[PDB]
Amino acid sequence: LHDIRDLHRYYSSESFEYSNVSGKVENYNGSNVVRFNPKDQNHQLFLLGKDKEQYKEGLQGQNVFVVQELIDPNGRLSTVGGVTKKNNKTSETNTPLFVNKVNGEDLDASIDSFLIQKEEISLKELDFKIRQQLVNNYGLYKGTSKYGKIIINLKDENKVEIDLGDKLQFERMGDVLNSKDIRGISVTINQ
Amino acid sequence: TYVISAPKIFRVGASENIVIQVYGYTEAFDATISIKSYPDKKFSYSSGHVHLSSENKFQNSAILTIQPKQLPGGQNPVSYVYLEVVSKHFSKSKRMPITYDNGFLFIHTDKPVYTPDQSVKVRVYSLNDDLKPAKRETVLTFIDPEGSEVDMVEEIDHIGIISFPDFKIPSNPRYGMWTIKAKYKEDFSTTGTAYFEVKEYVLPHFSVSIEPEYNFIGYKNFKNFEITIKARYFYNKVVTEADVYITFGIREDLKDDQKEMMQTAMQNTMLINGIAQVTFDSETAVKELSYYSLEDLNNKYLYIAVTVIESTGGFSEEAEIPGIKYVLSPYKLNLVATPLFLKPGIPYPIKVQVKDSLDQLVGGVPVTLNAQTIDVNQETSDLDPSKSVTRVDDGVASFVLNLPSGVTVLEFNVKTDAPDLPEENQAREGYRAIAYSSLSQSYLYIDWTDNHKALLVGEHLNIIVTPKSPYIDKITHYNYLILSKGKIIHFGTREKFSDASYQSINIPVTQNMVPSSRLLVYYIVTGEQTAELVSDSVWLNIEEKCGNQLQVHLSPDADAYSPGQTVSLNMATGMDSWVALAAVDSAVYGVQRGAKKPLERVFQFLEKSDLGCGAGGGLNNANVFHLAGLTFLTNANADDSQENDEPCKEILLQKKIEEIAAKYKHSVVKKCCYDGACVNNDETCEQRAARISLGPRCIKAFTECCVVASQLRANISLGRLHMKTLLPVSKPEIRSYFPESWLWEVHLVPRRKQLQFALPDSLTTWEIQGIGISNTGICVADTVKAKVFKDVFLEMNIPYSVVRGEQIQLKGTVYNYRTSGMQFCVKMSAVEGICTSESKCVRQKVEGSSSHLVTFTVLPLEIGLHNINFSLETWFGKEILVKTLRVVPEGVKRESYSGVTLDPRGIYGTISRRKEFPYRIPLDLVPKTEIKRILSVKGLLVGEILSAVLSQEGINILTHLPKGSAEAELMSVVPVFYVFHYLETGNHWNIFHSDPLIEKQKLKKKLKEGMLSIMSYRNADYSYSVWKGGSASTWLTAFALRVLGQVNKYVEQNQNSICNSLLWLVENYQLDNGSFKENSQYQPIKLQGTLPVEARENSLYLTAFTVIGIRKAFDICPLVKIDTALIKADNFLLENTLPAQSTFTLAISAYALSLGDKTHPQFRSIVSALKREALVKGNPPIYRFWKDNLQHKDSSVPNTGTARMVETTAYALLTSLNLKDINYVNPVIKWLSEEQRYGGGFYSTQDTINAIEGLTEYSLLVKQLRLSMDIDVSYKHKGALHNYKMTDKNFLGRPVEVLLNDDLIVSTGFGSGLATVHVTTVVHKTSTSEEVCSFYLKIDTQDIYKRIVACASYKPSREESSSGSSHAVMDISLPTGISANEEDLKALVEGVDQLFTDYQIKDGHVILQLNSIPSSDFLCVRFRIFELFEVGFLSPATFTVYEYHRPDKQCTMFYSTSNIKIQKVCEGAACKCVEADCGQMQEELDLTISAETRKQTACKPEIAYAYKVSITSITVENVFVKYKATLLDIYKTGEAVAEKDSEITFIKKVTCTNAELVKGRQYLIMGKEALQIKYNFSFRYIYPLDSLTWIEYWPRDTTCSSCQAFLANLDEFAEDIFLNGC
Ligand SMILES: *[C@@H]1O[C@H](CO)[C@@H](O[C@@H]2O[C@H](CO)[C@@H](O)[C@H](O)[C@H]2NC(C)=O)[C@H](O)[C@H]1NC(C)=O
Ligand SMILES: *[C@@H]1O[C@H](CO)[C@@H](O)[C@H](O)[C@H]1NC(C)=O
Repeated sequence: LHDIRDLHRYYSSESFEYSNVSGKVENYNGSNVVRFNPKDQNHQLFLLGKDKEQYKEGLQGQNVFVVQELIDPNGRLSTVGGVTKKNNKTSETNTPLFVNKVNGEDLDASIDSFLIQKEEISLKELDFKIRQQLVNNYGLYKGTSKYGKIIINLKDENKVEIDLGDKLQFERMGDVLNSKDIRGISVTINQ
Repeated sequence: TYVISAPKIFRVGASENIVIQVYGYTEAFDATISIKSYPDKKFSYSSGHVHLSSENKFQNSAILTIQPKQLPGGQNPVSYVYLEVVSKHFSKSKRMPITYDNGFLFIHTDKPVYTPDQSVKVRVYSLNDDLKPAKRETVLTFIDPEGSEVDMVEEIDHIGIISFPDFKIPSNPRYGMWTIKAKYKEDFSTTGTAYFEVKEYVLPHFSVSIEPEYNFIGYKNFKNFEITIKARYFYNKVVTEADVYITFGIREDLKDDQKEMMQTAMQNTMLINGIAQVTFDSETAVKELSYYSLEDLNNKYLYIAVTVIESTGGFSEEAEIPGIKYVLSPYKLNLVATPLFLKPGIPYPIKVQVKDSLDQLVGGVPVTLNAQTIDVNQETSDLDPSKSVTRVDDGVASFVLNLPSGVTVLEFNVKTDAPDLPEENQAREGYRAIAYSSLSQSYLYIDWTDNHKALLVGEHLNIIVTPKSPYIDKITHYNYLILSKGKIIHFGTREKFSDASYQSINIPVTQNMVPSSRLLVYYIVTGEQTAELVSDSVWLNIEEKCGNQLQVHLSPDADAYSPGQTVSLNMATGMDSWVALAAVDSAVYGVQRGAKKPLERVFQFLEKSDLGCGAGGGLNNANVFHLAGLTFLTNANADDSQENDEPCKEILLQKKIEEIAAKYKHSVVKKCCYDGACVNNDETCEQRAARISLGPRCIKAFTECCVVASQLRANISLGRLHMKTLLPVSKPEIRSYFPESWLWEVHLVPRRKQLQFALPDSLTTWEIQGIGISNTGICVADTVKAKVFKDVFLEMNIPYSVVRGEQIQLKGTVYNYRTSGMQFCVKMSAVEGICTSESKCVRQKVEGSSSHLVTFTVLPLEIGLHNINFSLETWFGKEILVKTLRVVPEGVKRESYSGVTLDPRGIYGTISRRKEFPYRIPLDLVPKTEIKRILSVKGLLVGEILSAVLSQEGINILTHLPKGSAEAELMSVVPVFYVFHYLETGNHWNIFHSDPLIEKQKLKKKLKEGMLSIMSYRNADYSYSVWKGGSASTWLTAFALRVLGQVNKYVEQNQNSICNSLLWLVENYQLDNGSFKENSQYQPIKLQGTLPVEARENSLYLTAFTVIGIRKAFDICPLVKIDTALIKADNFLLENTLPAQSTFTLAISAYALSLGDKTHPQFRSIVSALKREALVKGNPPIYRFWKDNLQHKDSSVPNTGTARMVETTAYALLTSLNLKDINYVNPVIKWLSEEQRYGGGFYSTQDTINAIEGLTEYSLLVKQLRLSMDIDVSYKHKGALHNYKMTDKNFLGRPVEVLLNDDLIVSTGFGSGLATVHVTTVVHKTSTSEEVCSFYLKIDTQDIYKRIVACASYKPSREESSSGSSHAVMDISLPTGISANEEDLKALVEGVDQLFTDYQIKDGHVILQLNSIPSSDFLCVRFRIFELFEVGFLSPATFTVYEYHRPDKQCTMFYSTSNIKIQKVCEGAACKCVEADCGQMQEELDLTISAETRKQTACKPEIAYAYKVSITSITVENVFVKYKATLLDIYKTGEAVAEKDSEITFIKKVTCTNAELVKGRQYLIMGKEALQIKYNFSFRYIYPLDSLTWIEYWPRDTTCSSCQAFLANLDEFAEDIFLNGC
């Protein structure tokens, strides 16, 4: 969908997370669509990850990192992925995580950290906090800052990347991750 | 080339940051690092596969991390490891030291000063190397002010706010500087430390203030310093005459409990009208008086402390100023981010920075800068001096000198040129700078500017890289490197601008840099010969921005609150966080809360993990990297770090006696002379010297200095004379209390949380602080003071107790705190049994921000009766305060000997299903006073001892016995220990209907807090000692061991202590026969015998006793050396008992062996001896016990038990109980479990522990017996009182006060088990004449104001030695409202001449304790007493003196504190009430001794006037109403309307047969003001005419029935009042 102004507005938003929520499927168009009464309105949730083809049945009280992607006037908000196990262990890992700013021949790098507050964590939620942090502490989405690649480590030979040039990853936002597995994140920003 | 940076040290559990970055060509290439162990590259704890490339500019990072491996204690493990890196192109590693310090321990005691018995709140904030929660298990260990441990405890770390258990300050603690240390349970050397000070609270008599000329001393004054002290009572009325004693002293600091006082510290400038002053010539007052001869030599403290003793009452009040810094120069220079190394060709900068003696910045000071230099050519240069001036906004005075390339070392001095500062006191500093030596001729210089003292996070640092010099410019890239909190966090590379020299590097300041950081910047220079790394570096101080902004707020943000207001408090954070509230009485800190900082307190500390040092920049690329905090890994330059490592530190007439200290040769002799002269006129010098024990070494020091000061008092000097030489003896007293803290809860605040509550009813400024910790780190928030307070309020001072028909004066003061004054009107509520002046709204005026005395006279006839409502009225307030009045009778004996053992099943020798306790009224009973008596029925022989520990909280003594001894502190742990022992060792925990596991926690506790209680009496050598600071007693050491050994079963006691405590007796105090000598003079028992016999006996008694102790406790320190001793000891006893001298002696001897080998033939002999000695009641034995004597069978067992009786028989019972002698013992315990009194062991202490142990240990040895009686308590003639089914469910039922006047009858059904009935009956008698006097007494009140002189002599019992008593106490009841002279008594016990060893004023009783009361003659205490209030027909208190361990020796005597006669008649009380309170007309004529009584009866604040007048109207006619008189002259203006000449009436009704004013005569009048009935259609005021009005004839007779000598004084008094004012 691509742009610099927007990517600074969506990832600065108010995130939310929920649990004990069980529901029963209905397909809006393609394959799915859901809803839940949070205590103040009535939301919606779009399942369409590779993990959804295993869950066209419904939700048994899972954890849903419900951050809004778009909204209806009644306060209900559409969202994609973000679901996790529940009972979700309240583990708290302090993960390595680097950040190198490219400026052609220049590089302002910094070693840092990320706090994973769970046992299993949704790549949506993983990506939302991985960018929320860059936006507020590494000059992301403000000027020449908008292109780059997040290399999550997971084992000696694996990595899950996320272009920063666009948030077009609706379908893997279903993918889920083992907290203790992640060896160390490493970002590189090209301005 | 490659560069691989990393810290100078590693840390275990530490995520060690290691950048790698390199100049390799295009070919990307892998890079793995890891941690490997000294010379064998075998162990590799961790590593990292971090692959650089031209994409990552060939730079990367890894979190290695050395966890726990080598754990062997002793092996010097871990010392040194190997850093390693790996690639395709090279491999390299390093030997570099490491450490066990990981993280930070932060000890948050709630407040920093405590008083005996407060409970220290505590928690610990703990972080790791990464300033994150750091969960771990931690362990602290409180350390008394003498540096022995005293406790310990670990706890689990759920979040980072470890919450420990409160630490109760001892009843009578070791006063002074406490220390709490804390260490990580597991591995990690990291240390926390904290402190608190335990000071001894004392009640203040009157506010003494002390204010110093200024807050520092500076050259200006130093020949003088106007110290003004100002004394005043709480009743808004300044002290008048007073005696002032100010003593000074130097001081290193304000964490120094000690400070070298100084002789010739001015005495007496007698306070006078609320002020005195003296200036203090510091020059004089230090020179010969210390190492301090130049003021120069002195930038430490001056200590001031006054003692203001009130002249009238004779009270006393102390006050101090901790310190007052001395100052040479009122500014202080310190360089500011100006590195001490010169790069050459670059001009060297030198920003100095001036500050005042208060550490604020001060601008506009001129500052000269002389500097000095030598060439590399070894030539010097004496620079020309420059001067600049200190900026205004900056505080900085910036220089720059341009340095000849060939410069090397520059040396600079820097000073202020204050034009009005004299040269001396100008402020100066010196520094030295040295050149970055580099043979490439190459150097580097980086700087940056920003106009403010702190880089705000979010800002962007433009920093100027000037490579100047390097023979060449072939620079490829500049590379930087930024550390913070011991860790590299950023690193990078800017391409060098091919053309020009310098460019800028722009680093964002990041939140990771937050407390500070350093950066270092290097280019790699290819000299033709060898590759040169080169770099400089700079320390970057940045803003104390938090990670989690926690901010607390009060709901009503108002700056003052109501004492009770409900009010919501709010938490705040930008990220979910842990909080941690606390609400301290802000007053602790208070007095100049030194600026320093609040949240910087932590930041300062928490960033000494900054490994680096200096303002920046090294000396070699090494050094540069070194001071950075780094050592690096780069083959080219020597990454070296010259040996060891850089302990860096802050580069980034009484004087005539006082000369006779000339006999110093030990401290104790100082004290010897010092308190030697003190002030003792009731006995000779050598009478006092006699009582001296400490050592004939100081006896001279005593008699010498004493005579010196005795003849002197004849020469320095009404009859007021009182020598002195102050020295608080270095005791931390503290005349102000500080309330327990609150809101000490943790909380989980996700960005918000609000938690209402109403704050405590109390005048306190609650500073409510609140730190928080979360994944960002630690962030203390800006405090939030919340003073509560009520505008105007009254307090009434009720006494402890008053006797029936004593007329009492009930004072109080009413508090105005409003800025303006106002009108009140306090009225007291007539409660049924209390007489009063109303059949009233006496509205007064309170001056603003002050207080008006109030008073009432009352007089109760109904005993015990309580309750009096008090009220006051103000325009906008009407408030009611309730109070309750203890009323009593006269001379109190309680006779308890009644009891039964309910035995329905005859187990014990017969069937007990009834005992009748009847009325027996002793013909000495005080009229109209009922006979109280209590009934305490319980199952189990061990049931009193159970009810006592599980019905009252907090450990408690089991008698009325006074707390002075260490012995009383020990005896407190006892009843819990035995209870817990019987509870646990016979599993009975199922007694509890409740949760037993937690009822058990409680007792472990009670047991511990009580165990520490004793520590104050633990000496330094591990020897305990009878009273505090008293010479080690061999005796109490044993007994302490005994009780310690005992409690070790269930609460482990410190082994090492117990060893040395044990090793003390045996190595020093066991004679070459195996017997034990007592050290101190403490006589514990008085034994019978001849002077020789006694010593023999006495010896057994100790040796037996001290065995039982070592024996009792031996098990925690079985120690070859002390097993021998135990035997050599045991030996003596076998070899030295058996021609038995006393049954008592025998019995201990017996019980003591009993605890060893109980088959030595000889032992069996002794047990024979003993067993033969016993006696029995009824045939067969139903009761057995032993008598103290030995076969001398006077047989006076006069229907009465005895401390020693119960003692010895417990020793038999205990011996027997050992030899499972089961049957023998039954009738023995039948008689104990029917001896012990309601609650616990009645007779004294020492038996009671044994008898308890017995009772327990036997109920343990013999099986229990399921209780199931059906008791019935009932009045013989009156209807049935209660009657209840007893069972193992409840047996420790309620007591019951038997009300009615009838014979009582306990009377169980058939059933089963064993229930102990005791019935402890109290009565008051009018006389002692009956009783048996074991002490000769005398007492009376002397005038030479007034003072008590009590004496005693010990009457020896037949067979007894002439030496005099055993440890004994005298106990003086004080008459109602007659305070004793605390200081006088302190005088007696507190000196080497100590007459007593322990005083205390509890509940209206002065209570003295000493080791003996010689029969040779009398022994006299004397002390003075001040009529606290007006009592009117007071009944006498009592002067009783018994022997501590044998209370059977109670000589008791009534006495009175006044001779005042005067008659009445009075029937059943309706007499002293028909006379409300009404006034008194002093007798006609008057006796000499009155110019003092006449004045005083004036300004005494209850005197709202004093004015002479004459009756112009007392209507002779009958039925006509009250007085009215014409005023003649006003001495004290009544607070009411009318002025000199006017008439003012006087009102009173009802029969008052006690004063008749004669019309036409001029009576002088004195009392409170007149009562305003303000208005309900217009009128007046006038007065009461009460019991302290001095209505008194003014016989202006000038010649009548020959008058006189009474007019000389009223004419005297007269022209005396107005002038002396008041
Ligand atoms: C002064 O004392 C009286 C007597 O105790 C108090 O009377 C009580 O007031 C409360 C509140 O109304 C009642 O519940 C009680 O029953 C009253 N006691 C009795 C039996 O009279 C009175 O409150 C006190 N004065 C004030 C204003 O507190
Ligand atoms: C005390 O005695 C000295 C020496 O006899 C005498 O001179 C002096 O007057 C006396 N002191 C005073 C002030 O009375």
